[PDB]
Amino acid sequence: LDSPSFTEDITLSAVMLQEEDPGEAATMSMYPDFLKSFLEHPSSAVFELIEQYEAT
Amino acid sequence: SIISFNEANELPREYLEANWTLDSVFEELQATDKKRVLEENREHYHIIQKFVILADVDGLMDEFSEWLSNGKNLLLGHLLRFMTHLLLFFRTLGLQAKEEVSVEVLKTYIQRLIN
Amino acid sequence: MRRSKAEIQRYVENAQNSASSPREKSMKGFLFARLYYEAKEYELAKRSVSSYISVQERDPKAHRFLGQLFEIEGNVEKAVGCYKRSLELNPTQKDLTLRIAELICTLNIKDGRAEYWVERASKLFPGSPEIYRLKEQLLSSQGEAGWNQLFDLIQAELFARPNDVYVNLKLVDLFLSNQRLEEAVLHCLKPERRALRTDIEWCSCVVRVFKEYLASKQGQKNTNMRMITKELLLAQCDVVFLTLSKKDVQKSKEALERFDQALLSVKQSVSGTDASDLSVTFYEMRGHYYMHAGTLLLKMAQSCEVQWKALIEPAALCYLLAYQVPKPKSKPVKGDDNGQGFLEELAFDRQSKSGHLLLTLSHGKQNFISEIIETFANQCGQSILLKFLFEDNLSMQDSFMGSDDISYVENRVPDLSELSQHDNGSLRIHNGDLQHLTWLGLQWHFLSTLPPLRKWLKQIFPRVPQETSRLESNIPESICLLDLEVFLLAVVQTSYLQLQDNNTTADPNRPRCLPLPICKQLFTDRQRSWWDAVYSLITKKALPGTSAKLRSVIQHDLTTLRAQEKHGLQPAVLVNWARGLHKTGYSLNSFYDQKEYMGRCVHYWKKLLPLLDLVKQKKSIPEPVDPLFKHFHNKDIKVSEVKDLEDEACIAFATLDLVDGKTEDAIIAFESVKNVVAYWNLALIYQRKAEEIENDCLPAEEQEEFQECLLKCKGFLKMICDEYSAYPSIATSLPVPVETVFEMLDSVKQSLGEAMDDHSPAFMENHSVLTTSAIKHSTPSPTKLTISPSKSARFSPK
Repeated sequence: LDSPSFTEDITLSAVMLQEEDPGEAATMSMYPDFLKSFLEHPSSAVFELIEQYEAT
Repeated sequence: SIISFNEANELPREYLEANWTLDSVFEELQATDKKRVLEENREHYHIIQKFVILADVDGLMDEFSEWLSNGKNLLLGHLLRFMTHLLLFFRTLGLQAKEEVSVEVLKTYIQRLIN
Repeated sequence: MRRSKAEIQRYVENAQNSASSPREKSMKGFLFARLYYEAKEYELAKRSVSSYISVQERDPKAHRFLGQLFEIEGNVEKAVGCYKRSLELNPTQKDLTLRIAELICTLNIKDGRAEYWVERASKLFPGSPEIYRLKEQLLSSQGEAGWNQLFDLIQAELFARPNDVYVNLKLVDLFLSNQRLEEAVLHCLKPERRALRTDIEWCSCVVRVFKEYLASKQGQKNTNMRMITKELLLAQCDVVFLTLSKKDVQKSKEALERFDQALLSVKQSVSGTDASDLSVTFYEMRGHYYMHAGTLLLKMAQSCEVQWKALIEPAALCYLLAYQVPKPKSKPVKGDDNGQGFLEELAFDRQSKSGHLLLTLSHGKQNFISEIIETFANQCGQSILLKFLFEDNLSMQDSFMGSDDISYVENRVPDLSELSQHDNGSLRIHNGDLQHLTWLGLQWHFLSTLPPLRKWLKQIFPRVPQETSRLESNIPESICLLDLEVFLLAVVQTSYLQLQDNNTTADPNRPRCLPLPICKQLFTDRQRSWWDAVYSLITKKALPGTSAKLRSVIQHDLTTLRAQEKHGLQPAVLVNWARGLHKTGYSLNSFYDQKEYMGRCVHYWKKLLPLLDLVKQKKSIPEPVDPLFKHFHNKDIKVSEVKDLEDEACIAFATLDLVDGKTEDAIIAFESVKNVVAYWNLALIYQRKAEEIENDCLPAEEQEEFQECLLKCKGFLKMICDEYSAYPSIATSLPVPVETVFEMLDSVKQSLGEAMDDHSPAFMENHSVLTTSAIKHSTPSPTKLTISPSKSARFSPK
C-alpha cells in the first residue's frame, strides 16, 4: 500500500548517471522487457504487443 | 462525383491531374536539394519506415542483408533488437520474409546477447 | 426488379429536362450509361457515356466503362483503345494491363504490341497462371526460337510452382514434339511428381509416355524397362482409382480393362520365384486390381445398373482376394528409403480398405466369407465376375482375371487389432486427408468401437501438444491434439447421422458405408476449409501470403470447438465429445494423459449443464445460420434424458477429482449420484485403499481400516448385483462386464473370510449431517509458484 511516482524515477536516473554510457545501458535494459512483452501476448494480440513496445 | 462544377475557378491542372504513387513521393525525396533531408533519408529507421509505407518486405530484407554484409560489428544493439522483433512480428502475421536473411539477423542478435 | 427501358428513358428525359445547361445534361451521362447497361441496352449506354466523356475527358472510370461496352460488342480494338486511355489517366489499374494483354493476344498473337503488354503484365503479376498462358501462346507462334524460350519459361514456372499439373503436362508434350522420349520418361519418373498422382490427366499422360517408350524399345533387355513397367502398373492403378472417383461407370470399366491387359502382359515376365522389385510390384498391383474390381461392382450397383444383392458376394470375393495379398517383405536396405516404403504404404492402404469393406459387406454374418469362397472361388465364379465387369469384351484367356488363380483363398475374417495396425499404415499415403479420416472413423463407429483418433493425430501432427492451458484463447498457434480429436469425433458423428437420414429408404443389401472412391463427401466445405487451414499451417505447407487468411478461418471456428461464448453447438455434440473423451481417457495408463482427457471431458460437461437447464425450461437452443456441425433434430435431448446426463456429468466430475488425487471429495461426489456407475467407482476406490493397506505386517488399527474398506467394497458390489437382479438392462450402463463385478465380489468375500457373513451393520443410517454448501469445483487460477515441499504424491499408477 500507497504511492509510487517520484522517488523511484530519481533513484533510477541517479543509477544510470553512474554508468559509463547511460544511452547503451538504457538500450540494454529493454532487451528482457521486449522478450517478456512478446511472451505475455498470444499471437492473436500482435497489436497490443506493438503498443507495449511503444510504451517500453 | 459532382455533375455541376462551374469551370470559372481553376485550380492548376498539375494539381488536378497529378498521378500519385507511394514510390513517386520517395523518388522526389531523393531528388531534393535539401542536404539535411538527404542525410536523414540514409538513416536506418527512415529506410525501414519507407519500406513499411511501400509495403515492400522483400526490399527491406535486401537492405538488412546489405547492412549485415557491410560489417556485423557496426550495427547498434537497439537496431539489431528492432530488426529481430520486426521479423518475429512479420512471422506472426504470416508475411513471407527472406528466411536466409531472417536467420542471419537472428544469429547476429544471438551473438550480441552472448557478448 | 430490373428497370424497364421505358422507365429508364422516362427517368433520363426527366433528368435532362431539369438540367439548366448542355454541360449539366452530359455530366449525368455516366449514371444514364450504367442504367442502360443494367437494362442490356448497350448502344444507349455507349451514347450516354460518350456524351459524358466529351465533358469529363479525364475520368478513368468512364473510359473503362466504354471499353467494357466495346468488349461486349466484340469490338476488341476499340475496347483496347478505351482501356489504354483509362490506364493512362489512372495507372493504379493493374487488372486493366492484364485485360489489355489478353484482348491483344485474342485478336492477333503476331501483333508486336502483344509482347509489350504481356511483359508489362508479367512485371505487375509475377507468376500469374494467366500470364504464363499468354506467354505460352506468344512463344508457340515463334517456331524454333519460340521453343527454347518456351522451354526456359516452363522451367521457370515449374521452379515457382512444381505441383502445377498443366505446366508439367506442357513440358511432357514439348519433349514429345521434339522426339525426346527419354527426357519425357525421366521427367515422369521424378519423385517430386508423386504429388501429381491425384490428377487424372497427369496419370493418363504418364501412362501414354511409358507405353510409347516400352513400344519403342521392344527387344532390348534393359534394367530401365523393368523400372518403367513397374511405374506403368502404378500409374495404371492410379488412373483406375481416379476414374472410379471422378468419371462414370463406363469409363471406369474401360480403365479397369486397360489395367487388366497391362497385368496380363507382365504376368509372363514375373516367375513366382523372382524376388525382383517388379515381381513385388506385380503382386501388390494384383491386390489393388481386385480392390478396384470390387469397388467397380459396388459403383454399378450405386448407378442402378445392377441390384445390390447380385453384386455384394462378387464384390466381397474381390475384397477378400485384395486383403489376402501379402505385404512386401521390407529388407531395410540402408540408403534409399523412398521407393520400397511406398509399396508398403500402398499395401497397408489396400489391407485397411479391403478389410473394413469385408466387415461392412458381411452385415455381421459369421459364415459369410465361407459361403463366398464355396460359391465364387472357382473357375465358374471367375467367369461370372468377368461377365459382370467386362460383359463380352474379354475372354477368359485374354484377361488377367480369367487367367489368375483364385482357388487358393483362405477363410480369414479380418481381425480388429490387425485392422487398427493397417489403418495406421494407410494414414501415411493420405497425408491427413479429412475424407479418409472420416471414412475410417465411420467404419469403427459402425463396429460400435471408438476410433483410435489419438494414435492417428499423433502420427499426422507429431509436434502439436496434447492439451493447452489456455482453452479461452482462440489464437491458431494454441491448437492442441484434443481440439483436433473433438473436431474429428463431431465430423464422424455428423457424417453418421447424415448417412442414416439418407438411408431410411435404402435397399437392406446396401453397404452402410461405401468405398472411398464412390463415397459422397462425408463432411461440409466449411469443415474442409477449417481442417485444410489447420493442416497447412501446422505442416508449414501453406502458400506464401495466404497464412493471414488461414489464421482467420482457424480463429473463428476454434471458438466453436472450445465451446466459448455463443458457440452455437447442438447439446448432442457436447455429450458425444464428453463421452468419447471419458472412454479414451479412462482406457489410458498414463496419469498425465488421464488428467488431460478428464479435464477436457469435464470442461464440455460444464458447458452442457446450462443448455440442459434451457431444455428443462422447454426453451429452444440457438442454431447458427451456417453451423460448423449441422443440427440433427432426431438427436435433440429429451427432457426425460436430462437427469441421466446430469448424473453422468457428476460422475465425470468425481472421476476428475479421483485422478487429481482428491480421493475423499471423489467419494462424497460418487455417494451423492446413487447410480451403478458411481457404486462401481466407489468399489474400485475402496479396493485400491485396501490394497494400499495390504503390507505383510499391519498394526491392529491398520487391520481394522483394511477390513472396513473391504466391507464397504462388498457393500457397493452387492448393491450393483441387487440392481442388476432387478433390472438386467443395467448391463449396458456398467463400465465392465457383469462377470467382472461377480469375480471381484467373490475375491472380496474370500479375503474377508467366512467368519463375518452374519453381522451387517446398517450400511447407511449414520451420515445424515452436512447441509448444502455448493461444492465449487474450482480449477486453479494461475497463482505464482510458491514451492512448499512436504507432500510426496501418494498415487503411483500400479
